[PDB]
Amino acid sequence: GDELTRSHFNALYDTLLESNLCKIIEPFECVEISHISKIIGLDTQQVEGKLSQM
Amino acid sequence: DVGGLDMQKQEIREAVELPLVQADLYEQIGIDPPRGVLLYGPPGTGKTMLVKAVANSTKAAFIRVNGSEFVHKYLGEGPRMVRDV
Amino acid sequence: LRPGRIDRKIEFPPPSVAARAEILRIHSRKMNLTRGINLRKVAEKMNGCSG
Amino acid sequence: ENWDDVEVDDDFTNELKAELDRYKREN
Amino acid sequence: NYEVSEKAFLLTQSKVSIEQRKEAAEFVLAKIKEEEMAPYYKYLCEEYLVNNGQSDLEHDEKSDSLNEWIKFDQELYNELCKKNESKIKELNEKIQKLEEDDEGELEQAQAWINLGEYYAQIGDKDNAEKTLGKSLSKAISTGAKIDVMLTIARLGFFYNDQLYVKEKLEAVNSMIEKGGDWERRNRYKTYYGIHCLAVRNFKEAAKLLVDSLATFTSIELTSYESIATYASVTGLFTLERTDLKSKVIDSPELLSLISTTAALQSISSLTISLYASDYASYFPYLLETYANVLIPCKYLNRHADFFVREMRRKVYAQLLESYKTLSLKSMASAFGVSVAFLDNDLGKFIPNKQLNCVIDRVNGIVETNRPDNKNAQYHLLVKQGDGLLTKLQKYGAAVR
Repeated sequence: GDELTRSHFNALYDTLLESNLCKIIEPFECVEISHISKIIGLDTQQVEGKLSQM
Repeated sequence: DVGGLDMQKQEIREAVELPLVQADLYEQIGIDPPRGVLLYGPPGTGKTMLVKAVANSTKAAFIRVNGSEFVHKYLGEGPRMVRDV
Repeated sequence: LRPGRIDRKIEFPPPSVAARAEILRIHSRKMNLTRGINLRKVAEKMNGCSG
Repeated sequence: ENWDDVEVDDDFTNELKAELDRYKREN
Repeated sequence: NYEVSEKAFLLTQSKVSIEQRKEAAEFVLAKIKEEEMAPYYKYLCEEYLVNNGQSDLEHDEKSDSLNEWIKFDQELYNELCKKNESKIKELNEKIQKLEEDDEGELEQAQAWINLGEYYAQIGDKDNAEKTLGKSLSKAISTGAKIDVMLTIARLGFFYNDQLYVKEKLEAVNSMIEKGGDWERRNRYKTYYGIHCLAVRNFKEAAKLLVDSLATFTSIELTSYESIATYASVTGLFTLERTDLKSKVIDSPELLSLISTTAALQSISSLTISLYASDYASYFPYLLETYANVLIPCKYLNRHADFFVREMRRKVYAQLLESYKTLSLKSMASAFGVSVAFLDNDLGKFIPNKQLNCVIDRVNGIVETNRPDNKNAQYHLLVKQGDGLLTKLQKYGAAVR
């Protein structure tokens, strides 16, 4: 309801997404990209774009 | 545990605790940090409260020597104990 | 006050806005500054200040 | 300086715009 | 005198936007007439020799410029000599009074300071340096000594002097004690950053240009938009992606430049496309920046297309770390790259070990090699160690 604090949670959308990927990468490498998108609930191209950003 | 001195506490922490941590901040702004800090005002009130807080917060080498402690019963011992500090 | 001791008496006027404008830039020349400030505007707010 | 610091390429200079043209046409 | 050297360089070689030569030629003709410099109107003949887009029409009919006559004549030369002889008469009248007075070392040096400005504004280079050396020794402090370097740097940027100007640049810096002096810091970091340009150091260029004290803007040599122009070009090499989001994109000095000067566009189109690592948008902004940035600037167009090869090398490394195996036609329909011309573009790096990309010519897929290892790092010590042992044997056998 507060527009001043709304800009912070909009920036946390990418921060918490990268933080959620830490729980996915817990079994180190050799994970399926399609299996990652099913857990986070995003498009394949959306996940591949965020993984290349980190 | 000591309130009301935050006005004079900020000036001491910047002239004492700050240069001991980051010494490159004064070189960038071009300001010579003072080599020490004195204290004035009516005796018997403060000057022991802010120094005690710095010694506990910094947790580093601290030397407390009384002003008249440098005087020794021997002549030449007086000046030798000053340089030793 | 009588002659024979002090042959020249110089009266120092107090600093002014135009006087402190050139003094402010000299002391600040030894430190970091910003070109976005104003020399005569900062000295304008100060009145009756010494060196 | 020498190697490609001077001679560089001297080719495909004005032909870079032709790469985007052939992509938007032959599509 | 920033527009004096800028418009004079636009008339040398311009392959894009020939209309700028008209505003450049009309400016240099009206500037010399309004100033006291005699020879800078004559230098237009020798400086433009053997250059594309000739600005001089006499025996050469190939001139493509809009104003084709720079020809030197005695009509304007005689008028400029009258202003030079009339001004030196007023200065010598004051200097003669100073020589008979000789009050302090400031008035004795001020006689040569007025000459140091006079000989610089009449078109003398070596004659002006002889006058600056006299005022340097007679200065009462470092305040009058740095003003001598300002005139040296003025004649050094026009004639491209990397020796006498660089030596006097560090002389004022060292002296006895440097300190936090604003004049010996702000001016040094800007001028020495300009000297790093021509030699392409890139080590101090990112720190002394992308990071500036405030605006600089002395207006005498270089301007505000010029410092921010080289900052976007030099900030793409030494500064990594960590500093691009701090001192480049989020820099407060570059936030107001978009709404001020829209003719640059090197802090937005180039920065956003590189930060997002999108080759589709990054490609068309290469030639748009190359035309309006590299060509008009004097310290850029000397190299030009070499920067295009280096700037494209940055985006190839951004995508290489984003995947292992990828088809060639995937980036063709997405990032808009030609498959037939992709092998020739990457052929200037991979064999030189500039990139780890490996393309399979059978199935048409690209792979990724090992970016770093212990073996490739020890190769730098081999060339550095063998190059050092040469001086030990050369200087060792020379002294005997």
